[PDB]
Amino acid sequence: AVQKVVVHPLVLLSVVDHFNRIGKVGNQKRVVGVLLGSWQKKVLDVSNSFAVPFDEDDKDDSVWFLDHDYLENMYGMFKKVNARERIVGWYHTGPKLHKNDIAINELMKRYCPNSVLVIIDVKPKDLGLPTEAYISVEEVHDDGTPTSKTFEHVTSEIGAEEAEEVGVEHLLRDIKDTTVGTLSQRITNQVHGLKGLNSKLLDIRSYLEKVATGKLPINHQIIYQLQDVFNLLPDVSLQEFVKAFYLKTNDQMVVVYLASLIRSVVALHNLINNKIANRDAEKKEG
Amino acid sequence: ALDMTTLTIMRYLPREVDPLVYNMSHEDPGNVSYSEIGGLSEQIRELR
Amino acid sequence: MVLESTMVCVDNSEYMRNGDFLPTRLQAQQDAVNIVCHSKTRSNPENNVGLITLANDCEVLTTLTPDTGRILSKLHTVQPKGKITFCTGIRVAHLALKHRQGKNHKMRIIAFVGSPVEDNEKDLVKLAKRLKKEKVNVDIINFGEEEVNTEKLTAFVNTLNGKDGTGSHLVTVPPGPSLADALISSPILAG
Amino acid sequence: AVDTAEQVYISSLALLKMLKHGRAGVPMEVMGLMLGEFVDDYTVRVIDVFAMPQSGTGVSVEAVDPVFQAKMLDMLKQTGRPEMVVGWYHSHPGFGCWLSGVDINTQQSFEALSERAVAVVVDPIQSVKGKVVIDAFRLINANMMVLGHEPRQTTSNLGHLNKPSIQALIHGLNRHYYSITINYRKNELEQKMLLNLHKKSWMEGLTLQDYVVKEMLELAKNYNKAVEEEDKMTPEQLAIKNVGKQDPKRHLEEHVDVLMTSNIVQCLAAMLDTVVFK
Ligand SMILES: [Zn+2]
Repeated sequence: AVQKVVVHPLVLLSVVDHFNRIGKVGNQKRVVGVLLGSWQKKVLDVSNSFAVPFDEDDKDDSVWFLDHDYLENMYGMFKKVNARERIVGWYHTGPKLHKNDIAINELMKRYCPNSVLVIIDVKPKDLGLPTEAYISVEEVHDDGTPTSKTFEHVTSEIGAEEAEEVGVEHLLRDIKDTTVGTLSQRITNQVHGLKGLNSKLLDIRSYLEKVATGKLPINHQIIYQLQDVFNLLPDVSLQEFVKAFYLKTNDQMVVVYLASLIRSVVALHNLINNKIANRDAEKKEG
Repeated sequence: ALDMTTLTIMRYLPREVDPLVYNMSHEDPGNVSYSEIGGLSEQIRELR
Repeated sequence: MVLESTMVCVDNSEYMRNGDFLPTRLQAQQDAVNIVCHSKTRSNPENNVGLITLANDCEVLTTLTPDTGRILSKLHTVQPKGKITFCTGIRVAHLALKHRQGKNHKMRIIAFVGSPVEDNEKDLVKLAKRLKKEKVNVDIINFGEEEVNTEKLTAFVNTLNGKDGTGSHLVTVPPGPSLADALISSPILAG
Repeated sequence: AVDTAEQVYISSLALLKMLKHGRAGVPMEVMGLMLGEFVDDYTVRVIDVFAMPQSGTGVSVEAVDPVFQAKMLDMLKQTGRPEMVVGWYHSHPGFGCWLSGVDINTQQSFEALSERAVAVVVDPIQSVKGKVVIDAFRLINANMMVLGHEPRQTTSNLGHLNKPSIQALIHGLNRHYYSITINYRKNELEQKMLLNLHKKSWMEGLTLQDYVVKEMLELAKNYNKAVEEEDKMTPEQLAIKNVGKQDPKRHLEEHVDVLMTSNIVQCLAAMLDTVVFK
């Protein structure tokens, strides 16, 4: 279930406004609110949401309180505003997930049959997207991990709205092909080169660190299975990818040449247009 | 179906009363009796 | 009309399944909650009563409310099986009383213990000194079975109410079957 | 006792909620209560907006539900800080921004309740990030008509107020009301998160995989060049033409930039070929 978790922009801002609303007290260190969304299809789209008062305590993460009245009264009044609107999950800040989250999740599971947790971060960073989607389920691990009850990551997306960035984007914006390949390539190299390395580095550190503190370097099949899928290319020595010679290398030259030959023709049009523009039009002494 | 404010296609639904078309459709009945007036010498022979 | 809100802690456990008190210990516990809610209602209509199991899970069964109808429904289908976890429940109950917007209402906790609690006595005593700083009265009626003499709880109550404190009465389960009315009289007589 | 060109600051959350609620109720002209802050007469900021449940009566004062307001306010008190509502916000779909006698009757009740009583009129006419069809209006008293309606201590703010000016439909019912300037309330981290969620999220910013590229490109490059071969004939005509009298020659066919960007970005895939991977 929960195949994708689109989150509407209005909800994305709503979490930040709540953090400012409780900004007077920094003790909570997270913002918790009921997440209301419509299960129109397997895709889950979050819509207008409200924040239930909640306290998370460092003492064994067992001192957690959710007001039944606030959740019930606000949801009913909000449902009166939108029939489509229904409880679909809950949202919290605190990017590192607290151990208490699973206990809060069980109460969330009771309210909604297939509820989801969105770890939206009020302070945005760089890369990916602000919302993190986790669904907690109970199952027997095939290998045999005890209990095997944990949140599972799900794909997350941004919702569609109209006249929303007139408040924000109007000041800036860069909607053109002018910056494509000028800075866009730099951003991908900036993150795939560093952020992609950082997650792999976390696993390479985990070879000893997962032994030291991690669940296990040899654990979570996808640690090796997904990495091996990423190593669709061999990764070292002969490779047989760009070293194909008769294959990819020969093709790279044909396309690069066909692309390059236009540029010689392209220069001809641009140069002559300049010559008419300055040599004749500028030269008008009269 | 066209949205009241958006004026964009919402769903495909085909329902037409078609009263004149119904006359041109299956309005004509078929007589079950093989020989209502008999006289089937070529009716169930040459015509069949 | 004295204003008070009580976060009672109910117990649901295999021990509660035992029916030595009345036909069933759980039914007797429900009856005890009924009288306290009626007593609070007689004292003031606005008085809020809320309850939660202190065994295995210690969340909020019902948010504190002036109407007792929610309290009765929560008592129905309580379902007993979880092992008692009084320390987590007592901490939750005290903070939950602070959580209520109407802190003007006096804060009190009444709890029922059906099974011995496997906790360090020092750890509960440390909670009890914190409860004394919070200054919220807590009275516990042990039901059916309890740690022998409720020694840790007796020390916990003394730490909670020391230095000429409220000294809220702690009721150890009367041995064998106990009438609900006998259980109700001690809290009515004194906190 | 003297009105001024006061500024109404709309928080992003209030504006986003108003348009979304308005779009849902555009056929039935939905109405709502604006949870504004009366910090001072010169500056009024609407920190929050909440939507009244749809009411059969309409945008009228009777439609507003007193019980809903009290319970909603209590929820605001428990979670975060509540603020006294500045006035009623509502949507008139037929006439972008406009004022009505029915509207004044509710506005008068809100004016009696408080002071500024700001009224907002969002509508379905919209643009992706450039419409702002919403406008704010405050009634002017008939007794106040003898006095100057809005004495101005600041010329520049009146000039900023002058830039919107008046709408022709609004002009028809302008008398007995005065337009009040509306500006977006300061947005900082709020602007930053949407800014982070624009090029990275609203626009395509996978970034890890942001960088067709070699499959249909050959068709597009041949087609645009073919258009140029026909188009360049018009520049060939201009150079041959004596053009003693200036005449349009269909020059600036351009497409040179379009060809340049497409060929270069595809050629930049060489970085993916030998650097991003092996
Ligand atoms: Zn109106």
